[PDB]
Amino acid sequence: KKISNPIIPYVGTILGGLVPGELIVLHGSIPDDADRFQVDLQCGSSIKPRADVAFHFNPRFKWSGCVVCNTLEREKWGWEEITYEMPFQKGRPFEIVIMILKDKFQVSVNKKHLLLYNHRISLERIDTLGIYGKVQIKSIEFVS
Ligand SMILES: CC(=O)N[C@H]1[C@H]([C@H](O)[C@H](O)CO)O[C@@](O[C@H]2[C@@H](O)[C@@H](CO)O[C@@H](O[C@H]3[C@H](O)[C@@H](O)[C@@H](O)O[C@@H]3CO)[C@@H]2O)(C(=O)O)C[C@@H]1O
Repeated sequence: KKISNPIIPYVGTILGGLVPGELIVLHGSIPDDADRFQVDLQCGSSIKPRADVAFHFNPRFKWSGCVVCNTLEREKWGWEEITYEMPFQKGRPFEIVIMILKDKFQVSVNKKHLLLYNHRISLERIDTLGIYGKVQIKSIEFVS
């Protein structure tokens, strides 16, 4: 389903899960005082024990800024993949597009390539989208 101005923190089921070729399109904005936010593609929404996170996409505004990606499995974070770019800007709107491929997620921000991330958890296990932190979201759309 298309989601408009969701409640942040957002935790919602992804109807039909994800398949290769599909896009997750997020329109949102960053508050003036943001420190970080994250978009998590999860297996369920359990809090204790904490739901596995197949893909954690985590922009951090400190210093020059970076984006940390990782996977949480059995309540433990794996090895981080850090992209030392920061396309997000405080006080500004953004578009994130996550392209789902057989081997990787490919992420663009504001129609510019940002990063690739190899799957660590099988794609079919993802059933939940989580968005947390200092971020506002105008819309979430899943494109077939
Ligand atoms: C209640 C709360 O604050 N939850 C946040 C958690 C916890 O603080 C954390 O799990 C410890 O209890 O962390 C979230 O942020 C983590 C996540 O971005 C992962 C991704 O790899 O990195 C963690 O920080 C790393 C850091 O990047 C490393 O350099 C190293 O120093 O270790 C730390 C800790 O592992 C983040 O804490 C989370 O989702 O787990 C955000 C939560 O709001």
